[PDB]
This record gives sequence, structure tokens and C-alpha cells, in this order.
Amino acid sequence: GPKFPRVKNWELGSITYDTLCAQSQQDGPCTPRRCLGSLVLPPPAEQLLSQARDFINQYYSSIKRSGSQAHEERLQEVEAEVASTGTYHLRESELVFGAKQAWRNAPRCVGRIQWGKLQVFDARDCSSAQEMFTYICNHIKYATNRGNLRSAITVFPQRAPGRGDFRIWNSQLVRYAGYRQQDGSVRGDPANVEITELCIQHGWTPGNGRFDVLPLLLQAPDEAPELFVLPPELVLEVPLEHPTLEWFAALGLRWYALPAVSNMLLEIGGLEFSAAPFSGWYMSTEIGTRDLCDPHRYNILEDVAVCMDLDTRTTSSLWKDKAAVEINLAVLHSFQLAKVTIVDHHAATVSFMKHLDNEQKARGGCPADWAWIVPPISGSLTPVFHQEMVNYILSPAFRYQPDPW
Amino acid sequence: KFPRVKNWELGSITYDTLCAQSQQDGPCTPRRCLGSLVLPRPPPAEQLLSQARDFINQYYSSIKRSGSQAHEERLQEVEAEVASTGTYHLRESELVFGAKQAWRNAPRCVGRIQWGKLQVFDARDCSSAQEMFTYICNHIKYATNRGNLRSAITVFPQRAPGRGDFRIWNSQLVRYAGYRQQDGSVRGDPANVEITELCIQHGWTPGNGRFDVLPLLLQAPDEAPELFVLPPELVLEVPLEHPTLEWFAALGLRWYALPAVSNMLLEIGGLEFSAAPFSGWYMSTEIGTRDLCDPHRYNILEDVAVCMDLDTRTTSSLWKDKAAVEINLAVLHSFQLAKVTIVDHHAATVSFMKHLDNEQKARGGCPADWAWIVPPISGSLTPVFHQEMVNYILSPAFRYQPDPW
Ligand code: HEM
Ligand code: HEM
Ligand SMILES: N=C(NCCC[C@H](N)C(=O)N[C@H]1CN[C@H](C(N)=O)C1)N[N+](=O)[O-]
Ligand SMILES: N=C(NCCC[C@H](N)C(=O)N[C@H]1CN[C@H](C(N)=O)C1)N[N+](=O)[O-]
Ligand SMILES: C[C@H](O)[C@H](O)[C@H]1CNc2nc(N)[nH]c(=O)c2N1
Ligand SMILES: C[C@H](O)[C@H](O)[C@H]1CNc2nc(N)[nH]c(=O)c2N1
Ligand SMILES: [Zn+2]
Repeated sequence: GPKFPRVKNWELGSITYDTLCAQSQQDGPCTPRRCLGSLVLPPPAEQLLSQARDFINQYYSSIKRSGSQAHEERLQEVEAEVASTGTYHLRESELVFGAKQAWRNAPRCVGRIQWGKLQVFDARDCSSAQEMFTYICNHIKYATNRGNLRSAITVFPQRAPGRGDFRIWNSQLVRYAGYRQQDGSVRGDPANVEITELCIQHGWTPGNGRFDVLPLLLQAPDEAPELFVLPPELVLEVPLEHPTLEWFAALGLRWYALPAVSNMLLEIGGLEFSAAPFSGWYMSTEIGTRDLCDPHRYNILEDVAVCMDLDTRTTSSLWKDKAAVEINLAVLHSFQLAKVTIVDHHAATVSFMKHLDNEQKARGGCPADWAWIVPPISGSLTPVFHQEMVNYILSPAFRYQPDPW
Repeated sequence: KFPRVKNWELGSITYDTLCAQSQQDGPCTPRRCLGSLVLPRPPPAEQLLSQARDFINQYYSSIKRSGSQAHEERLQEVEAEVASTGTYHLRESELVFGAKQAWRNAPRCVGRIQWGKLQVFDARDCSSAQEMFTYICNHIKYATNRGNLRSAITVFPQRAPGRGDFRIWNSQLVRYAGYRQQDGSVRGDPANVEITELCIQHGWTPGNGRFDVLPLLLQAPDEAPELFVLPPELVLEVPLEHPTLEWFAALGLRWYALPAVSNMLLEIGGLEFSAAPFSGWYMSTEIGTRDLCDPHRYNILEDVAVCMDLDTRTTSSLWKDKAAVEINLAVLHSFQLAKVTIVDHHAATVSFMKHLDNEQKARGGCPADWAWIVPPISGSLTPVFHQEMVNYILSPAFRYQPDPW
């Protein structure tokens, strides 16, 4: 049949072929000898120019003016800018197109049905840590919108030759502190012990709770990072309660409303935006299963199982499974009660299947990372578990980058 | 070169050096990962001879007599047979070592900690479908052992040039019939409609129940398959009930005790055994989650949810998750009550992590398919979810093969 990967849905028996992978210009980690699909982690005017031309071609194709006079003029304008300056700059409309395409192209994101609705904030005129903080606060206010969350990304100046990078040191705009204890344990979020100590080293006076919002460490080019505390009024949080287990509220658990990844690099046409925080809204399992139940995170499974009086002495009682379902239900219930946007894993995966169908028609495929798209609880109860997926790298893209310290 | 493998829950790292022994290519390439696909899209004497030498070498190393006199002689015998006849035959001890190694090498099996304990039945002297049936009956009795299941494999004659294969048409030795009804609905197991129809077409008088055990369609070389009904007393079944929901037993559900894949090909030293049924014992999620809850299988989720009087109006009530957990609990409870061997997914995954460590020390790694090792429910609540894995093909191996019709 067709000389492209054949992809099957085992629940429905349907088949599609992915032709979009032909547009990939970057290799992944796999080879015919071994699959590394489950691993978490993966300028010369010569390569920059090829990447820029490819992106300009993508942009002109998107506005249906491929091969037009304007297309050819833009291409020559980029070559001349690179020729004399070693780099180039994107037009406003090109940046918007690029950021939306990077989201659309993200294999690990199950929320891509929303890709065309992204609000892109242009902050390429930023020149200091203080101004970065103002842009970030504005992003947070706009995105949170008192609970009716709106997808958004704020783009700071791109990396420049011979000049330091703009960087947000925090992994997310909102994260809880993790305090290493005398006995070696951690009060708060164990995932954030390093960033927490860095904040302390930079003058932050730490709290002592389990849910203390961390300050931001913002770095303008060639300067030590500066510390900024987020005004509490801007950080929306949701106290957690359960619809039928009245004692759940007594555990004093809570989570923040805005998921805002802030340490990824946005690559568009060879240009690199080292600081471009983006945010959408939470899928409930992110909080209920991973943040609260991972053994290396808050690890609350046993505490909740004990309150439910389950037999935590043996695996066959499925106490972990029962407690996790209740915790996830509490997260959903609590956000709904607080009128804060959130999506359950069944609804998110159903919407992602719709996205796959949309993209099959629009582009001939959709890069997706099965291990990340299938939720952490109830995997086979969702439609995505039964859908084969092809994973490849397309640009524009969001990519991991080394920590700045 | 060697892939770095990390466990994100513990922070530990290992390097897989075993993948270097892989001689057969998988589906991925640097351009795209197809790790989530279920199925892949006389032989030259020289190739066969190299596969045979490698295998004989593996065997003599296993009994610590590498380079010995017996080793050299055996190598000479295989060479002589292939040179004169184009093929060769394994000695029984080699067949036993080879079957255990194929299990040990199976990337999709989470039960490999048991690999060294396997009863191997040599059925290579079988010359008719009737004889196949006797060996299959003895396999089932031995493996079932009145509920104290014992791992076993029965090996029928290898494939030979220009001659039809010995084949078992059924996908497993014990499976429930699936009957197409007028309205296109199915009574029984939808996954088995095709084989059920073949059995009828070959003279089976069908039942009309939801749990009717299918007869076996056995095929000797170049002859039509013959039908054999399994003596009811040999097929141990477990009636499903719930420890606290009295009405569950009323659903009239049941499952068989013995999982016994019968359509895979066993490859050892270049030789291929097209009929080599194997069996261990079930991991509870196979029955509770996939067989009973898959939408395209018995699909009982909604019925159970309604019996539990859950709110099936919206996905946000997590009714699917709550029902799934209770069904899995019923399976565990029922098998333990019937005194039939079964392992829950927590215990199985914990044992698989021990197996990974044992193999890292023994061979420098372990091929594993992450999407298949992580259980269909409660994925992140198990240790394997947080463990990076490397997938590759080692030989001896179990492989898929085309359906015989
Ligand atoms: C609108 C709602 C959205 C939802 C529900 C959603 C949901 C998700 C989920 C569940 C993941 C996996 C996160 C994890 O397990 O760590 C993910 C990853 C990701 N999302 Fe989305 N997403 C949304 C919006 C966005 C937006 C606005 C962007 C970018 C403009 C985006 C870009 C990404 C990227 C790049 C990743 C991978 C991050 C990583 O590798 O850690 N998502 N998303
Ligand atoms: C001792 C009990 C064992 C347990 C608990 C166990 C468990 C499993 C599970 C849960 C799977 C995935 C099945 C699926 O989702 O379809 C599997 C696959 C597999 N197991 Fe094991 N297994 C056991 C014994 C065996 C034995 C004795 C052999 C062979 C000698 C074996 C060979 C395989 C192979 C080749 C696969 C992949 C089958 C496929 O691709 O459909 N297993 N096993
Ligand atoms: N819904 C999300 N999710 C992504 C951010 C939240 C996610 N649950 C998280 O905490 N991400 C961290 C932990 N794991 C990622 C990694 N690669 O290590 C980063 N984003 N969005 O824009 O709407
Ligand atoms: N526990 C197992 N499990 C494997 C066989 C049972 C499994 N639940 C099953 O029904 N397998 C079918 C459906 N999926 C596989 C495939 N590749 O299509 C075959 N094996 N064993 O020997 O102990
Ligand atoms: C080792 C394994 O790749 C790792 O635990 C992955 C699996 N799937 C995931 N899926 C999502 N969405 N998020 C994660 O952090 C992970 N972690
Ligand atoms: C499409 C996807 O590969 C498919 O549904 C896989 C996922 N993981 C699985 N894992 C196991 N153990 N068994 C299966 O049948 C599957 N099916
Ligand atoms: Zn791969």
C-alpha cells in the first residue's frame, strides 16, 4: 500500500496513513536497532538560513501566497538580514503563526484541539528583569481571567549572538516550595527543592508550609537573576474537597489554577526564544494523579487510603487504585465548585481524538507521543489507549533547554 | 552508543549494553518512532548457519562449557546438516534452553521474573491433528494443575521448506465464542467472531451463550483443519463475584483460568516453530480491564456503573474509573476464592522491577516495551511507569505470524 506509516485504531478498526512525517527535518532518538520512545529527555548562517527559508515557506503557504512576489521578497529580506547581521527578526504575524504551530506540533500535548485559539503576547521589546516581571504578571492576569482560563504565551527577546539569554529560572510561573528537612524528608513539593534553595540563596525569606508559592527568579541578559514575589491576589488557588467524603476538606490540600510552563525554548525558523512562558488549563490527572500521588511528589495515597479505612497492607485490595480515583474526583469537584476551568481525562482524550481526525484532513497526520498522551490512571478506559500514534519532530517547536545555573 | 536509562521515581541510572546483541530491526527510524504500533507493517544457508552458530554458542555458554569439546562437535554437526540438507534439528536440551530464552527476551511480557521456571513439552514427533490434540490436552491438564498454575510450553514440529506448517488456528487454547446477531450486535466475545464462524463452517454445532468455550481447529501440514472439542472437565473456569457488592455475582460473569497464547511463532537458532502454545497465569487487569471493560470486548462498564448507581451522565463523575476498579477487585477476589493462581498489577509490576535489576546484573539490560508493560489502569501508581525502557529484538524470540486462513 502507501509508502508511509500505516496507523490503526484498534477499538474502531479504522486505518490512516501518516504523510506529515515527511516534513520532519530533525531526527528523534530511535533507530531500527532499538526504540527509545519511552525516554523523557532527548549559529552558522548556513543552517540558520535553511531553517529560516523553511519557516518563511511555511508561513506563506499558511496564508496561501506561496511563490508570490511578497513571499520571494520576504525570503530575500531574510537572507540579506542574516548576511549582514548574522541573524534576522520575525514580523509580528509570523511570530503569532510560529507560536501556534509550535503548540500544534507538540507531540506530548493532549490539549491541542485548542491550538488555533492561543493569545500570543509579543514582549520582544523587553529590556530588564523588572519589565519581564510586569509582562509575566500581565500574562498571569489575562490567562487566569478569574477562573475562566484562556490559553496564552508571552514571547521575550530571542537569543542573540554575543549576548546573554533572557531566562525565567522557575520551571513554571506558579510552583510550591520544597523545603529539605533535618531528617532528610521534604515539606512541600519535593520536585522544587533545588529552585527553592536557589531562591533562598538569592535573598528570599522562605515560608514553612506545604503550599508556599515560590517567587520568580528572572534573568535579563548578562545579569544575575533578580527575585520577584508574585502578589497573592494574582495567584488563584483551589482548596480541595470531596463531594461525598466530608473529611477530605480537612486534609488541607490545595492546588493552583494556572499551569504555566516557563523553562522551555520556543524555536521558530532557526531563531530561539529562551524565555516564552505559555499556559492553558489543567487536565485533572496532572494534579490528582501525578502532583499529589507520585511517590516522589506529595505522595498522599497512603494518607488518603487510611482515611478511607482501606487495607493498605496488601496490594490485592487495590487500595492505591481506590484512593487515587477519589483524589482525582476531589480535584475535579473542587475546581468545578470554584468555577476554575479544568478538563477530566475522559473529556480531554475524546477531544484529542477529534484533533487527530482534524489534523489527518488538514495535514496528513499528527505527531503524538503515546506514553504521554495516554493518561496516568484509567489508560485503557480512554479512546487514545487504543490508537496507534507516530512520533516525529516538526518545527516550529518547543524544546527542553539546560537549566541556566 | 549505549542508551542511558533512568528511573524518575528513584533517580537511578543504568546503561543498556545488551541492545548491542540485537540482530533484527524494529519499526522505528531516526525520522519517526512507531513504538506504539501493535503489529509490524529454504532460507539462505549462510544466514541460517550464522543464526544456528550464535544459538549453539549461547547454549554452551549457558551450561558453562563454551569452547569445550562438546561445543566444537555440536557446531560441526549443525554445519554438516545445513550444508547437506539446508536445515537442522535441535537436541531437546537446546530446545528447552531456547524456549526459556525466548520468554526471557519477550519485550511485552511483565511476568518475566518467572522465566527460569518453564515446563517444556517436546511435541516435535507429532504427525497428525489428532496427535496435536492429545498433546494440547496434556498441556492444559499440566498447566492448570487444579488451579495451582504452572508455566508451560508445548513445541510442535518446526517449519520445513516447501511444506505446509503445523498450526493451531485459535489465538488461545481457551477462548469464548462470539456470535453475530441479526442487528449486528454480538453475543459473547466480539474479538472471537471470525474464529467462531470458522469453527461453525468446519462443522461445529454452536451454542448461544455469552461464555461458550470454543473448540480447537488444529492443522497438520497441507491438510484442512480438524475440529476437537475440549473436555469440559479440563477447562477450569472462575465464576466472578465481588467481596462486598452482593449483586455482582448476578451479572453471571466468569472467565477461564488459563491464558494460553497459541498463534505465535517461536524462533530458535534460525528454526521456526509455527505451533508452540504457551501458558503462565493471568495478571488481573487482563481480565478485569481489557477483556471485560474494552468497548470492543464484553463492554460491561456501564452495566456495572448503573448497578453501583453511579452518575453516568457526565465523565467528570469518574464513573468509568470507579466501575473499572470494582471489576478488577471482583476478578482478584474471585480467583483467590476459587484458589486459582492470579497476580494483581501492583505485585506483577513490582516483580518486573526486580527482574530488570536481575537482568541488568546478568546481561547488562533487558528489552521491554513500555506501552505494554505499564498496566491499563492505574499506570503511574505502579513503579514501571517511572522507569525508562529500551525495546529491541533479541533471538530466541516469540514473533507474530499470519493467520492460517
Ligand atoms: C488549553 C489547554 C491545554 C491542556 C489541557 C494541555 C494539556 C497538556 C498535558 C496533560 C500535557 C502533559 C503535561 C505533563 O504530563 O507534564 C501537556 C504538555 C505540553 N503542552 Fe499542553 N495543554 C494545553 C495547552 C497548552 C498550550 C497553550 C501550549 C503551548 C502554547 C501547550 C504546549 C505543551 C507542550 C510543549 C507540552 C510538553 C511539555 C513537557 O514536555 O514537559 N499546551 N499539555
Ligand atoms: C507466569 C505468568 C506470566 C504472567 C503473569 C505473564 C503476563 C503477561 C502479560 C500481562 C502480557 C501482556 C498480555 C496482553 O496484554 O495481551 C504478556 C505477554 C507475553 N507473555 Fe507473558 N506472562 C506470564 C507467562 C508467560 C510465559 C510462560 C511465556 C512464554 C513461555 C510468556 C510469553 C509472553 C509473550 C511472548 C508475550 C507477548 C504476547 C503478545 O505479543 O500478544 N508469558 N505476559
Ligand atoms: N496543562 C499543562 N500542562 C503542562 C504543565 C503542567 C505539568 N503537569 C507539569 O507539572 N510539568 C512539569 C513536570 N514534568 C515536565 C517535565 N518534562 O519534566 C515539566 N499546560 N498547559 O499549558 O495547559
Ligand atoms: N498472562 C498472559 N497473557 C497473554 C495472553 C492473554 C492476553 N490477555 C490476551 O488476550 N492476548 C491476545 C489479545 N492481544 C494479544 C495481541 N497481540 O493481539 C493477543 N500470558 N501467559 O502465558 O500467562
Ligand atoms: C519513564 C516514562 O517515560 C515517564 O515516567 C513518562 C511517561 N508518561 C508521561 N506522560 C505524561 N503526560 N507526563 C509525564 O511526566 C510522563 N512521564
Ligand atoms: C495502540 C496501542 O499500542 C495498543 O492499544 C496497545 C497498548 N498497550 C497494550 N499493553 C498490553 N499489555 N496489551 C495490549 O493489548 C496493549 N495494546
Ligand atoms: Zn521508537
